[PDB]
Amino acid sequence: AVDTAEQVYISSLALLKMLKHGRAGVPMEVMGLMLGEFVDDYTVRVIDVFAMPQSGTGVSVEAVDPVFQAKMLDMLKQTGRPEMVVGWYHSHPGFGCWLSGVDINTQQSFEALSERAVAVVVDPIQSVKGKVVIDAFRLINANMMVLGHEPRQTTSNLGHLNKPSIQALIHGLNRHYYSITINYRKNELEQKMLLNLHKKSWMEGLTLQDYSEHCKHNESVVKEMLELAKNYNKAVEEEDKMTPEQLAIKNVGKQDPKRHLEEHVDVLMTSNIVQCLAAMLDTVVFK
Amino acid sequence: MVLESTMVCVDNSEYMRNGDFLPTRLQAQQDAVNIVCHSKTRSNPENNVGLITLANDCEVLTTLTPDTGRILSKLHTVQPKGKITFCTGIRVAHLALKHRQGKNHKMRIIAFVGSPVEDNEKDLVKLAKRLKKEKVNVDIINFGEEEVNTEKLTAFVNTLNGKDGTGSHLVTVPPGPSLADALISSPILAG
Amino acid sequence: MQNKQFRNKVLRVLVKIYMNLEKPDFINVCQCLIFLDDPQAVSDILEKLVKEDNLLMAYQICFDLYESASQQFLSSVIQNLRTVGTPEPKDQTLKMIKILSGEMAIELHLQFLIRNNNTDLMILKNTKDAVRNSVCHTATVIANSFMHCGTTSDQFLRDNLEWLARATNWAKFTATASLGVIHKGHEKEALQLMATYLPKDTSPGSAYQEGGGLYALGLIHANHGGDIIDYLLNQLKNASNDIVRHGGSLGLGLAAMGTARQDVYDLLKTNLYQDDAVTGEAAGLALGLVMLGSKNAQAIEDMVGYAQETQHEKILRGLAVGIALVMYGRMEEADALIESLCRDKDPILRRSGMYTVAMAYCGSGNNKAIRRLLHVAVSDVNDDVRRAAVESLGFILFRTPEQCPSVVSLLSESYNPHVRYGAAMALGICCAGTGNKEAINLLEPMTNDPVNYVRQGALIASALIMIQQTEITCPKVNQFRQLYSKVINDKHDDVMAKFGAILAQGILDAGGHNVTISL
Amino acid sequence: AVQKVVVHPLVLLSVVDHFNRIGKVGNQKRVVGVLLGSWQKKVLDVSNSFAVPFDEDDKDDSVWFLDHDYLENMYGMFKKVNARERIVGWYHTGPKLHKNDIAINELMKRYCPNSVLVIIDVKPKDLGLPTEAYISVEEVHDDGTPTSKTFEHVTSEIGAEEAEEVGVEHLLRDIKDTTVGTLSQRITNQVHGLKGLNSKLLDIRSYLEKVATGKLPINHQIIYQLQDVFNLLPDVSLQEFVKAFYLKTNDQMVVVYLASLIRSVVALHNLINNKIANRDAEKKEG
Ligand SMILES: [Zn+2]
Repeated sequence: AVDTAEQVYISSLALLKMLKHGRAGVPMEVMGLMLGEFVDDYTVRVIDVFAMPQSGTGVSVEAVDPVFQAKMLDMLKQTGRPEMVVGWYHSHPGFGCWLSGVDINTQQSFEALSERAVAVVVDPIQSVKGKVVIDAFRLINANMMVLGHEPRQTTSNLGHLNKPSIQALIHGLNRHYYSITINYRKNELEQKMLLNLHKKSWMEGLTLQDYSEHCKHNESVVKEMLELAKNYNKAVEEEDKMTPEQLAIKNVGKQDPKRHLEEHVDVLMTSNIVQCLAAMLDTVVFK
Repeated sequence: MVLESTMVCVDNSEYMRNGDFLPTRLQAQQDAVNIVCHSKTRSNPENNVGLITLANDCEVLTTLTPDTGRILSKLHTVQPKGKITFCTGIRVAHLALKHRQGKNHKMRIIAFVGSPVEDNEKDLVKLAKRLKKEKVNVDIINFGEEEVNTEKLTAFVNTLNGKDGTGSHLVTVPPGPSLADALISSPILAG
Repeated sequence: MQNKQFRNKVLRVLVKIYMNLEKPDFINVCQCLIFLDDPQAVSDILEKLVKEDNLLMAYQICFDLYESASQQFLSSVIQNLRTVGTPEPKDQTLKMIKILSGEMAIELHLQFLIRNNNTDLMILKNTKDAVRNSVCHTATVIANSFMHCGTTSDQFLRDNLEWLARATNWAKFTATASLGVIHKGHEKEALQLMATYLPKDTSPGSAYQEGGGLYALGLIHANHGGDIIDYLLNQLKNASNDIVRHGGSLGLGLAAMGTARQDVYDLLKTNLYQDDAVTGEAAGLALGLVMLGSKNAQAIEDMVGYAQETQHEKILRGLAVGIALVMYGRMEEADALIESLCRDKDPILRRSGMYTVAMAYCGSGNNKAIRRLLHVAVSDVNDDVRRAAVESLGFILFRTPEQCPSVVSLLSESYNPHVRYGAAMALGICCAGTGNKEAINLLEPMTNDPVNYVRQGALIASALIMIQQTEITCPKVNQFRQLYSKVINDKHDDVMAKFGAILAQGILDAGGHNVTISL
Repeated sequence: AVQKVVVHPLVLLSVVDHFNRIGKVGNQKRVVGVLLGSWQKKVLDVSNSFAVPFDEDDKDDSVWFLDHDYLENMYGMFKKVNARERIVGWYHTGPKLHKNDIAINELMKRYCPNSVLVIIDVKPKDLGLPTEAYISVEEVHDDGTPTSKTFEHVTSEIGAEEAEEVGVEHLLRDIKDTTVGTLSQRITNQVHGLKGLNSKLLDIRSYLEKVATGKLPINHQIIYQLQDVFNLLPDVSLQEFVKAFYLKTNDQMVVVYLASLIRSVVALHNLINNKIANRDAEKKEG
């Protein structure tokens, strides 16, 4: 009878494998297996994550082929992957990320070997592309109903765990069903390689190709955006001619939610491209 | 039982179809590979057997695996091109011994030489010094010949064969119309 | 805002004028010896005490110089005065013995603090009414340890045993350590009191009693001259599971603070060589405590070399505070160290640079570090250095309490709640012990927000200012009522909001209004 | 045949995994990975990939170790779980193009279709685009050299379809989007000179070195087109482009009128509220 403060380490490997697995996450029930290494009691690290072939039965203990699982794990052991399995993941599209009776039964059957049994459910179908915040699931002991539910120390991270604060699943099904916090980790190779790779993904090949395209399109295509921009500017000034009457009568309170200022500032920002690229044309013409 | 890896190298030159010797002995030595792989299978089915040639462009025909069902099919389409290649023929397997699954399996590589050697004595003492350095069991099997049987290969084996106690043996087959299976099965390496 | 380049010379040249007068003054020699800390400035005043043959005047300077202003300079001046004298002979012996004793202060403090206690049943009854078995169990025992500190009042915990050992978890460790906070300064009743609990088989089923006995023993023998460290090595040598290492490492390092002994360095290194994060964190705290002023050459490079070669975070925070507390008086030395280690890829070590430079620039002697402190507090995207950055700002700007709210008032209501929480700690530490209302009038917007972080830090910051203050001077009814309504309103609040609420209420009732804090 | 290709960062982060699971052995050679993609459509799209045990020799370069059973098993299981992606080629992490790559790529030329080759750097110090698509096609040479494998550079782009942009943006939380305006433009206008300076300056040194100290003909025929394109701009006197400078400068005048006039419109609320608010707050403060 002892419990500690565990935290699931999530790198970019399992994240991207859950993003591609989420793209291939058909409404049919899918299967997955997570790997890693156990260094101590209250920490867990995942490194290897792969997918499993779909079946008509779906998420079940019968669909897990022991000769296929042990075969692929042996093929990973003969290679440079000396990590044991740490859990299994899946997707719950539509009906919510909660776990049914079959999922908790195969979880109870699959947790006999690993005491942790990390469970992660990705659902990018109804999740907006703004946030990709994911949550990890855990299994509580049925004999702990008499004592405290979760005697876990370090209650500070619960504020970070309160971000998924849906009012139906967390305390709608919190009985015998809790969760755990999730953190990330990034070394210098992922920071410089992935940062420079993303900056290059938003940059050009030689970085000097598409500059003259806009520098010379300022005289052909942008002129239409400047004339239309002046058409919207006049379309606002026609009301700005009527503004000094009300502003000259009431001067108390604001009724129009439009600011009429930041939009013109943005128009000036779009207009400053000519000024910023004029020096570019000066450098291309000069040398 | 015995935990060791088996690597065989067969010659694909046109010197293996002469009418003076056996009638296309390629099938005879193929049956030799069959009886040594089935013999090692009867002794210990956990042994892996690889297949590769000694041509100019060496190609891994079959990865080290105990399942000979597909190896029997891979024994065909020998692609009889090239004459002989020794340096990358040794380096293509003796350096690839680290890719085996079971690390407890000993290192054992055999080779069927059907063409005269083109390398000088310097390559023989350098490659022999490397093989003796890494301590890999090397069995030399020479099928067919044009010049004298053993002139420099004697010193090649004596300088290559280390650990005289129960070490490696040399297989020298004389000319004759009889089959080579019973002649190469005489030493302790077969069985 | 001196740079110490000329202040020490002006002081060491101005301390030659009062000795030539008709009588020497103490305010100048004290106010100078608290800053210069030079051995050549004390050798004369320690030997003139025998020539003057005046016993009453030496007791004050011995009391305050042996009291504070130096730890290693006291560790050297105790043998400097020990060498002088016999290896009025009959009076100088008892003088030199009784001046460096230091236990008389513990006797008088234990005396008036043992006869000035005042307890009320409403507070403890309210804690028993609002106690939970999950989170605030440690808050109740730490508040009871705060209110019963120094008075050794264990009769409150002698009522029943089913309220402390009801759950086998860290709550018993915090209860035993809290008991170590209750009683302090005992050479016999401490070890005897810990041994009398179960002197039957010498095998407790819960090792938290032994770990809390070693950690509590380290809390009792902190900065004492009668340390039992010699027995703590023979007791720490035994192999045990995460209680002799953690509790024994914390207690041993706290008891050996300032000794700079190489023995605790060696056994501490071989205790952290197991790659464990808990004994490496406690070993980091103990190493930081014992290395106060040592500044070993290979220790910093060995710890920073040990930092990036491991994946755990408790080892990085333990070695972070370990290399943070070791930096003291290195104003002219830690420039390239903090400037070089500031651009590290690890956010934990990035916080370790700010916590390390915090205590190094005490006294508001450097206005350049704040450029990168606030520059990394606002510019960096990770909230770790953002909420852990302003603690250095308060540690360097703790001198003026009025100038702090003018620059942290913007951080009171920041963008993210992390800077609001760390800024709440900044207002808690910068105005502690003072009576400035520039933060009190700003505490009202801090205590009302849907985020529990700014509410907890607001209750702690208000609890650090409401202490040692009378009601007739300032109308504290607002924060007293809104802070007292948290324990009755805990049913509709978060689980941690009541934890920080009663934990904040335990600060005012600490010691029964007798003991306070001072920076 | 193929004009452009699409390479997702998932394979390069799989190379980051290749550099992660080394284990500090001290080899860090050119680990060859089996590149996967969709060869059906004209454009190439890499989704994911895997690895294969590849080891070479120290002295002899012609040594190469591949595996057919592991490739057919990973391709069989991966095709069973996802049949929309098949084998296309391979890729090596070595920064230098060795001669053995014709024998390494020749296997996937015989068994597999035309394989694409990608050269990257082991250290993320190269500022340029790390991915270069090199098609394995035989081209006829004019000088009369025998027909051999030629690696023609195919342009490449780094883009994500649906989710990898969200994952990368969430993991970074430091990079910025397009954000047209002042900073995103002026940063490019400041650092672009170094973006071309390090590449061109880094190339002209080995170029001028191999001009005089070079042997083993490197197809000098393309150098005539090199210096020819370099001489396609023979320092024009800018005489005819003066009117174009009058047009661009006239657009500059338009931007001046828009800035002065629009900012003059913005000054209304500020230069009015500053008075009516201060005088009323002052006259009504006490
Ligand atoms: Zn379903």
